[PDB]
Amino acid sequence: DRVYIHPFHLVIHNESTCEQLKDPTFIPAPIQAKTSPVDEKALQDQLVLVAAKLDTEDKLRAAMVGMLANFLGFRIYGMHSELWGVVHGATVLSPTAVFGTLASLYLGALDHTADRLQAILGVPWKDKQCTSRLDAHKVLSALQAVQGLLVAQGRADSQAQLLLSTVVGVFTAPGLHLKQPFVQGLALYTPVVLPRSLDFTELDVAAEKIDRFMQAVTGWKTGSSLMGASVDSTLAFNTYVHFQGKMKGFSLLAEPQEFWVDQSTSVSVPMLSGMGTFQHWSDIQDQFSVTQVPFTESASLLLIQPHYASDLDKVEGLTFQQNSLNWMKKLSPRTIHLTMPQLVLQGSYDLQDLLAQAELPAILHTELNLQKLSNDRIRVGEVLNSIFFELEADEVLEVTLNRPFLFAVYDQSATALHFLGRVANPLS
Repeated sequence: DRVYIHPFHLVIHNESTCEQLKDPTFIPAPIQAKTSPVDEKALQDQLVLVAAKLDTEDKLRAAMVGMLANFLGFRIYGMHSELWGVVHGATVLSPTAVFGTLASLYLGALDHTADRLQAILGVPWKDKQCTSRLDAHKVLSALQAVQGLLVAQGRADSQAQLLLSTVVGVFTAPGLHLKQPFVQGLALYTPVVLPRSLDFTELDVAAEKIDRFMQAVTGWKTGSSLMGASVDSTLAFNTYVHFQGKMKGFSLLAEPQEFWVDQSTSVSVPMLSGMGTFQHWSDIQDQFSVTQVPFTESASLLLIQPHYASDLDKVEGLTFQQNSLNWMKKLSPRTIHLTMPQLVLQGSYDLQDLLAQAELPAILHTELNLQKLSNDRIRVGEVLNSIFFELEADEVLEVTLNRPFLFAVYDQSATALHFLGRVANPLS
């Protein structure tokens, strides 16, 4: 039947798919076993290929999971007193990644675990039929679509250069047998999946093995020491995402400028500077200014500066809600000279912490049923999201971000927030 309880009909199973009625397993090679580094340029070529053969229906599904990811992102802010206390390193977040990580857990979940994970993703069910449940395959492929759509815009635009890499590291205990169809499912989300076996009895060394392995294979830094891992841990599900967006007609100024973290304190920071006609709007009631700088026609960097420095947290509350996507319309063109810090940010967080008030720890530790992932004993050490975020260089209103500000990168193709962030200090 047609769906009414939610407007997300394209992400659930259908009649043919549902009620279809002895699963190959394997031990991933040891982490030390030498692997080829990821060819990012070859990965970017794969993602454009995904996007360039998306039918109309597939395009709508991409926009749908974009919306769901966004909503979860806003839920995650609404449930935290100090959200950024959880995030190690730079204060950046990825709704798309977080949604993909939960969707990957759901992929290998059953019974009450699956129900609770589907609940957090934010798509309910009106009965315990098969057709009311989430189609992980459609969700995971749809998330690769929004990645594809973003990077394809970058190619089509002669000026712009967008780059988005997502790699998943599934690290298991020695002897833990992974199910083949689970790995087959992750491959829908991203082409770079790295299942490797790893001894967790020495967490101090295990962390170094991962950091070295991930740094060798990617070339990015992480520094995630499995802070909340135990000796009984037999699984670490880590998502590493890299973003690099070229700023149209911006130059890196040779001389630095002062960035005011406090009323009293400043810090010397390298700054980007650029002229152009950008979308701008002042909210006089709530007291903040939004400035949009396009990467492409449909993908942009939103820059929210509060009118007063003390209202940052207050204005952040107005940024991270459903309303924020309404004021995309209230923008209008302005000739602007923007000056903002060169952002080269690395941050990481555990979802277990992010979604503590949605009782994700309870789901992943009490009465766990991840039998679609593995029949062995699964005890989750960390569910990590590592983010590496770069902004590189190539009458009139002077916009200057020499004090704390919020940012987001948004793609209208799939109506998706790839990154929400906050810059209290542009270095560390």
